Amino acid sequence: GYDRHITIFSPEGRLYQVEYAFKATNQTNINSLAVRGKDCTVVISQKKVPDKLLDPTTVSYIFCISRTIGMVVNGPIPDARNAALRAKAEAAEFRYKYGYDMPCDVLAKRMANLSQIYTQRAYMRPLGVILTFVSVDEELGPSIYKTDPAGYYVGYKATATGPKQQEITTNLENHFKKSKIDHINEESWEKVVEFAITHMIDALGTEFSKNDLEVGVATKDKFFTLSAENIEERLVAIAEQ
Amino acid sequence: SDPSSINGGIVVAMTGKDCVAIACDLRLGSQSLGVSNKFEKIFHYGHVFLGITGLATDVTTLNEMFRYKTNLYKLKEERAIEPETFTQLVSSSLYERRFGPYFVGPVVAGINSKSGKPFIAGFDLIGCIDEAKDFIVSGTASDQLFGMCESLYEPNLEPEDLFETISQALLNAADRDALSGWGAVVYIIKKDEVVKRYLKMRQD
Amino acid sequence: NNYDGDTVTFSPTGRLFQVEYALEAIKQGSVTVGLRSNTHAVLVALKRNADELSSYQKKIIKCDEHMGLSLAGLAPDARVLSNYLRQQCNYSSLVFNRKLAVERAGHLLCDKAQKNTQSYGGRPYGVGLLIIGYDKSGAHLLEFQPSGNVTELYGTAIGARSQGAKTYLERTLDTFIKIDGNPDELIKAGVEAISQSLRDESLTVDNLSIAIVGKDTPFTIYDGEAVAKYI
Amino acid sequence: MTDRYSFSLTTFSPSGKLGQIDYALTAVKQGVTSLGIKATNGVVIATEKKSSSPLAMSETLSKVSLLTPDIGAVYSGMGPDYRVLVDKSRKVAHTSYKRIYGEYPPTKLLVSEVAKIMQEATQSGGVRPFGVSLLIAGHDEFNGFSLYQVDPSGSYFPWKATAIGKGSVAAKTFLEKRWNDELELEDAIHIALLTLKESVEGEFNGDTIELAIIGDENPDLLGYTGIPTDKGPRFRKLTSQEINDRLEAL
Amino acid sequence: TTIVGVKFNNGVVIAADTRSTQGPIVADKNCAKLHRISPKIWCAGAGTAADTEAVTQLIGSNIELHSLYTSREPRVVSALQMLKQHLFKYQGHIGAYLIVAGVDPTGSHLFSIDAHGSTDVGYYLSLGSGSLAAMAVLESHWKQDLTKEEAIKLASDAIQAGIWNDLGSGSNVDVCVMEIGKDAEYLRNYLTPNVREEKQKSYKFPRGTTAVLKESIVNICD
Amino acid sequence: TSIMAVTFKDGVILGADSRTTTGAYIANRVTDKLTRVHDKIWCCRSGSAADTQAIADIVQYHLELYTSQYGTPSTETAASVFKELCYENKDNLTAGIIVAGYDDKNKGEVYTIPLGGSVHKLPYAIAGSGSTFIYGYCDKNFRENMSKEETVDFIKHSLSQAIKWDGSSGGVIRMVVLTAAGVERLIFYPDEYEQL
Amino acid sequence: TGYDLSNSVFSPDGRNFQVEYAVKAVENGTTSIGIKCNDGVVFAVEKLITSKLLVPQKNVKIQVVDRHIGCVYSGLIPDGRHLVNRGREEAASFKKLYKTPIPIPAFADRLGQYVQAHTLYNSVRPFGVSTIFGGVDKNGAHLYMLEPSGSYWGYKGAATGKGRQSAKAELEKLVDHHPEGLSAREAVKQAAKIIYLAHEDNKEKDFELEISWCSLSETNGLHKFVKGDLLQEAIDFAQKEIN
Amino acid sequence: GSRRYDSRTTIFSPEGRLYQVEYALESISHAGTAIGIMASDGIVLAAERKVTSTLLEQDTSTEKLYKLNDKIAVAVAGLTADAEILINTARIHAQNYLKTYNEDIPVEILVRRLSDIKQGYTQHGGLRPFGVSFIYAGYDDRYGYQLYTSNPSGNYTGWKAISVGANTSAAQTLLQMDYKDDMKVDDAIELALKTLSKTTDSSALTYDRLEFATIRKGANDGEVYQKIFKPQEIKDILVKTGIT
Amino acid sequence: MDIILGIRVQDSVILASSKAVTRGISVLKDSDDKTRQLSPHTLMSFAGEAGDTVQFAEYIQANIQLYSIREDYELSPQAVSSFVRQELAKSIRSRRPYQVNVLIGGYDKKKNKPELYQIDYLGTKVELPYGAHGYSGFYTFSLLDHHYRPDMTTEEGLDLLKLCVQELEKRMPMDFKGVIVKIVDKDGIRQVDDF
Ligand SMILES: [K+]
Ligand SMILES: [Mg+2]
Ligand SMILES: [Mg+2]
Ligand SMILES: [Mg+2]
Ligand SMILES: [Mg+2]
Repeated sequence: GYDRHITIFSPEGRLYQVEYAFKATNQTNINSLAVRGKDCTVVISQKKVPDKLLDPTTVSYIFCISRTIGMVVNGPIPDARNAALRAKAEAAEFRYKYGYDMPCDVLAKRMANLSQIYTQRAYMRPLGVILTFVSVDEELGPSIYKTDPAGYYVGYKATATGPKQQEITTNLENHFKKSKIDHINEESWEKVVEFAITHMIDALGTEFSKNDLEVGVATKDKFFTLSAENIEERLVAIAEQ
Repeated sequence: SDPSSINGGIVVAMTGKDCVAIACDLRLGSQSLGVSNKFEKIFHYGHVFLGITGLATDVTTLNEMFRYKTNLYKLKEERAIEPETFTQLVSSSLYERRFGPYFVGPVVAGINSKSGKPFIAGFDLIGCIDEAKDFIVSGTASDQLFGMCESLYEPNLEPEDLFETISQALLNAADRDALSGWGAVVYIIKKDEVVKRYLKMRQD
Repeated sequence: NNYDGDTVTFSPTGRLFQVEYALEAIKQGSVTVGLRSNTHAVLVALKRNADELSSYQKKIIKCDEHMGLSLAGLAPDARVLSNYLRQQCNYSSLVFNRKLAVERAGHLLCDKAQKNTQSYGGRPYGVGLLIIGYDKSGAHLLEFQPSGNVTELYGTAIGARSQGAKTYLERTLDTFIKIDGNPDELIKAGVEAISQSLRDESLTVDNLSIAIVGKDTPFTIYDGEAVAKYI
Repeated sequence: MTDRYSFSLTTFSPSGKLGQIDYALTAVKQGVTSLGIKATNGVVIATEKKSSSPLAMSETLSKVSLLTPDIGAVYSGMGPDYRVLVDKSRKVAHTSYKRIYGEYPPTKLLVSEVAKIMQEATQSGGVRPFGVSLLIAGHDEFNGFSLYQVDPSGSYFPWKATAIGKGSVAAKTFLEKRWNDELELEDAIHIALLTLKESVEGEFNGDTIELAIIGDENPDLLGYTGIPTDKGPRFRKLTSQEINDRLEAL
Repeated sequence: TTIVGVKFNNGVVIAADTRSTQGPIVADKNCAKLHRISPKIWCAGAGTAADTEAVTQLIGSNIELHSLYTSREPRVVSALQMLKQHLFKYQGHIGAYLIVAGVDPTGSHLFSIDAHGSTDVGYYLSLGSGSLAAMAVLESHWKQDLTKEEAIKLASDAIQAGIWNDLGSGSNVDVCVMEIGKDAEYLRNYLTPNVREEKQKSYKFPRGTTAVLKESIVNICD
Repeated sequence: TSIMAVTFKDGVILGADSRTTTGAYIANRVTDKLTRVHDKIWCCRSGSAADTQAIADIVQYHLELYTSQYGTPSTETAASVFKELCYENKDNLTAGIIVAGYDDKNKGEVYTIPLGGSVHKLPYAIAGSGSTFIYGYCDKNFRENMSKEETVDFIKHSLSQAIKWDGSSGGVIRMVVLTAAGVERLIFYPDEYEQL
Repeated sequence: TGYDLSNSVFSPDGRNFQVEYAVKAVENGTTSIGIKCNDGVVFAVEKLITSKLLVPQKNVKIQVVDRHIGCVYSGLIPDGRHLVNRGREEAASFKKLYKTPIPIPAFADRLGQYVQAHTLYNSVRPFGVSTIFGGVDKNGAHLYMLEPSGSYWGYKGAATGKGRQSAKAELEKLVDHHPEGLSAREAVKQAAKIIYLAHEDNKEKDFELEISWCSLSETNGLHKFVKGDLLQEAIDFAQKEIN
Repeated sequence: GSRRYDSRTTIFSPEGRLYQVEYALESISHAGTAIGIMASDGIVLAAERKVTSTLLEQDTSTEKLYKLNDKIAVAVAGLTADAEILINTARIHAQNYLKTYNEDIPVEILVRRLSDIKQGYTQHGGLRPFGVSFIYAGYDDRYGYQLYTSNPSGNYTGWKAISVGANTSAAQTLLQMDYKDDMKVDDAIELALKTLSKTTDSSALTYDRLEFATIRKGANDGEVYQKIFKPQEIKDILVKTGIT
Repeated sequence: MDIILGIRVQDSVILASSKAVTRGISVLKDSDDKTRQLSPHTLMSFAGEAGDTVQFAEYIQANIQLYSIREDYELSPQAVSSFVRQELAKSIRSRRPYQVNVLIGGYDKKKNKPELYQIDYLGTKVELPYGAHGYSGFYTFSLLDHHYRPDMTTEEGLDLLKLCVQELEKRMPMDFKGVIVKIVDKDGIRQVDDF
């Protein structure tokens, strides 16, 4: 059964290598979440540093692709960084060729096309990663677009990825059923980050210290990550309410 | 050693009432030496007529090239190419050789079989389309042809009248050019009949 | 077993079987010995014939005026690698007016062998080499394995029954290292070393091959009647 | 390194079958239903928007795509394969036709170029066939309206009406009863919505259905005025609201 | 050629003459120098005629594919970047001198491009052999906060300066108005101030004037 | 062109005229020869307009890709990228570029890159056709650790003279101030600077 | 099955068995460590003395990249050299284009991407080495450890090879007992101790110690080998602790 | 490496046969039958469409019969997509010859080159062969009317009458029975249809499941005409011979 | 090289080609045959740049002979001439173009007609009743314009050709050492030995 080793069709029309790449996604045992505010797009992800010998500042699955675009990865770090470097190069080339900043959704499509090629061409394996791109697009506003090893991509009102993704997904679904809107109706990004953490706490059922989390925020004209103290400040605000 | 004036020759096209005319001389020379008095410069692919002046080897080559391309067009499209479409094909093909061009002055003439509209067009050696309501000129006596056409031409001429006008435009222009003449051919083109006439002209 | 079809495959215990099989070709090869003092470096090699009508396969190759090696295993692979060393030694001379350090020679061979163990289609080199030389830091002896591993030593031996000579040199270490300014004695120690690897056969005049390089001695090879002195 | 797969991954079996093509067709069978109906004055193509999650914005994912102003495409099978085929199809319409003739290719020839791309994925080295069947609807001056199906093999057939994917067998039978050669475009849209309801299970509205037409020229969608011969695209995607209007008089 | 571009309140307008020359000879009396790159991005072109047409078509083609790829309306800066990099690559040998203008989601824009690859930004620009005649008018009558109708007047006046004073320019004035929130309106032959007067005489010949040697029917059918 | 860049106490200021020519015709009288390759790394352009634009675009791309991977590049790094392009393509380029930027560690820095593609780090740099006429003036008047107001006056007076004598220079005097505070754009019109 | 026969093939778990098999080759190799300190990094490695015939001090395993980065590795030694050769090419082209010497994090990713690339195709074999490396740049000291998969992180202390667990335990004690920081000269001594302690897991053949270091104050930010008096002092410190 | 997944499409069996060619011929034997019959005054091409659906657009359809130039046509049996690749090559080849020599390409020369392309896919490149068999019908001024066939092996032969695709064994016996040399086109038309009608796997032969074409000198004086039959023209010719 | 002539009469094509090969101030040879038989009923004469002429002639000869063997058939003079023209038309935009001018005389056996083609190095093809390359035409064309008739016999054509050679021998600056004359008709190609 060599149809399970390379990306050719099985008798039932499936691509097992693509399916097994999806299972590599959860190898890190980390859950990520993305939501949109009025002015911003917040992405949060768990940060697990098991080894005491690790430099915790270098352990990250969130990447600054361009000044405006951020990307969080669910999957092994080697493939994650492979995707990040390509995304950065693609975004830079786009700006040079076409004279304006690459939109979040266009970068997502491009990376998805690259992933599709690996599902059709035999010599290239799929990357065992799911890429969540976030920005505040100058045309489309707050944006979340997600890519997988099948080459599939789509925009999101909000999203979650990881082993316990389904719990987070339904938690968010139930909130948007209640609020009746496509986003978090909040002025400041600080409170949208607080919302993101609050709802992750409820869905996962765990408490977080300042070092258990990782936060990326996209606003108009810049995407940035938060420091441990920025998150701690945010955790204190949730606790005092 | 100016490629466009080694062999000599002229082509002119005109529109009339529900008809078009395209005409050319018959000379092929090598500078001063007249070599052939049978060298026709007008060709046709289906109902679309193409005249080509300039370097004679490129005239022959481009004829063979457009016959090639229009034959494949017809096989794949299952219909004859129209003048407007053929005009675009000529422009594309010439610009493809932008920095090593065919030294030619082609002229498209024909009637669109769907709309019935008369159509003429001219090109420079590198593809620039020159569309006209009235007339297109080309060749070593183009100045002369411009002067003849601009004065002799009037709109909506009948096929028989248009024949006289275009013939007199060509003949008198050719007689003021050393490299043009040695015989002439005129094509009168109606919606579904084409008449070809050889003109008597001075042979010097 | 299932992991020895090519060099690009690791076994479940992390082994490269094609590289190990290449290593096996060296073990079948005729014994050759290398040793040095502080002034000279010596190669001794037992040559092998097809039968009594044939010649004896040459084991020693000169690379430069100050460097050369002996071989054990696939001879054509030794020709390829020695030719590469000749070029590298030569490049160093023409471009930098510099005699190639014996250590760099080892690093270059290592990196050339390594590339043949990580790519599809290729195969490992099937030969082991003992490189001797005299450069700006004195005498040297290197051992090349086609796994890529190159090792600098006072003395060593490779080939069939090389363990006998290798044990002897390990005992004789303190003696032969201080044979300075005396070529014939350093060779004698090498000839006695290779004698610990002989079985049923003894060293004859068209059987023994010796090479030497040192402070005031270019790399030169001795065969035929020139080695009769040492039997 | 380098692509060492220079050999065919699709080969003939002893029985004469081309396995990978068959298996690609199997992937198309699993895919969501899409259909196309040809009327006298237009063509309609339609499909269900199977949402992956309710948090996903299904508007951002377009199953029906414009190839030229007068040609549109829809599919059944693998979405990613379709997306790259649309990219390639749009480009080849320019490179191998518009940049040569100064006009857009007729439907049959664009289809022919897409078919060629899919055939090559069936024979070239180190690639699998595309896991999609396309339905391409279009118009051109000399051939009028037309509808084509393109399979993973690269074969294409012209249709009066057809369906592909999940419930294609039932949908084709439904279309045989309803189709005549006198159908007006609005009648074809009506039949398209009826046929699609059979295969759709959950919600059936303008947000879960994607539908486009090839009909009259749309000068309002051109974006400029001043050239009489340029009259606008015949391809138009029906809005969510426009679908719901027709679902009341269903 | 004379070509111009003028910015106004809610958009941008470009214009051009319609003369095409071969040395001292007028080859085309009514050629179109206003080129559509996308529906709301238009290009006025001076220089080598085939070059301005070809480079405008190529970039227009690629802009269309880009617009389809990104699901976005094309931007003027994209056309600007693509044109300048193409022209720079050919080191001036592609003799295209362009005024690029249009409206997009970012706003309204006006640029110029030289055959060698340099680009300019301005509220008013002119290129071609009649650019000095045009620029003289623009420098005399331009002001900040022009209306639509004022900008059309200024643009066409600048082209007229070229038509009358430059031998390289003549015939008619073409205009294209690109306003924000509206469709771009292409005004082909907006002004036609060079209509040929009635000829003194009809040169229609008596039938039979031309001597003929042979006649034959030509077969165009299969 | 007349262009210059000058370091001072709080950082660095770039300066330029606004004239572009074909022969004696002024093709653009309001040109912007001061150009951003990064947030606080700018350049002054002189020579061929096409060449310097194409170069600046490539550099801006390189530094954007640098920033994505390694964070903010140094002014020296930016100058090195300019050099690499100018040096390796010296046969096909006519570009005289001054690179200027503000670090917080290194404060204000100026690098000039002439035709050959050599690099020269200086306290201040002048370039372009009009620079010839102010070598005397600038050398006599430049001091290190000037204030913002003093540096603005130095550049204003200098370019005023360069413009006065050089026919290829003119229009407005543009300036860009690079400090810790941020980026400030200054403009000065003929009526002010001509009567200095 | 058969999923483990070809590189770049995912198993049903989502694993690349060929990479995991390369890790076994690394675990088979000799012990190597890295210690991050106040203003730099220290590297050390175990060199098994196979025979008396090995020339002491003359089979150097620690490698320098550029002038400010040190690299050490465990596993297939030739594979490690190939990686360093690439590292040197990467560092050279960085300095060529950007003038400044390559930052350590930048360098870390260059190696990471290259190693990761050797898990993408079946026509190449993964690297049979884990590499500990680092140095001093404009932002201070950095220590990294890179694995056959391409995975790398920053470390306070790092260890790999046959005695990695013993070395890791010893490294963890230093991190706990010195929260403020360890000095460069102290770290050299500690590195010696840890290699000697990690040698218990490879105690048939006796060994040779090799240390190197980069320190802003002690080596002026450049990579240097520890030799002579400073080496013997570090050896003696280690000898006193095992007894 | 990738050796593991190589089918080795261009090798011999122990019996000296080409596996892939044999299996491609097996594929072709399930394709709709196509017949060519050469008469003294023209050539007939007849082909059966593969099990049709009533909603198939029959008039604007082409599956079996393709035009190569004005003097040459082909009937297809096998994968249509494969055939179109080859047909476009053949069309281009014909235009190259015309451009070079200013004469229409002799039939055999076109057939040889197309067959040579097929041959190449069986000897080198590691690609699967084209799963296609052609019947070539054409005219030139050297040999006049000619029928050829080529198959995935790249071998071609000339015929007076021949069938490809399904039921060739039964079809060839029937053609061998009723064919004679002094035959006319209209007689050949009848033989082609009668043969398909008896060899068909369908219940009854109808107009909608056929493609038909003739190559006659039935134009006006010394020139050749290609007639690709319209649906209604097939309906009439089917009635005229009394099959429906 | 220099003088090559061609005359097409009723039933044959006659080619006359000068025998001299001159390099510098020396006539190196006076018996040079500036022609190649491309097929049994097709003959090509040539003139132009030294080396280029024979290299081109023999290259064409090889190609036509290859075709003849492949198809067991003789290409028509029209087909051969078109092949030759295209080769020269390719050549003119090469890095180093063939500087060769040719006349192709052939008898079409299918049409039973003689045919004469004049092709220059640019690839300029014309069918003619009589042809010439180089300065020869400046004398012979006007002469043949006067004396040529389309219904002439081979003997009449040879006398007409003698008249051309005589004129060239009178008015041409250079000594071209007479001509080799060859006749192409229904029976193939033969050489006139006494001219
Ligand atoms: K024009
Ligand atoms: Mg793959
Ligand atoms: Mg005349
Ligand atoms: Mg001035
Ligand atoms: Mg000629």
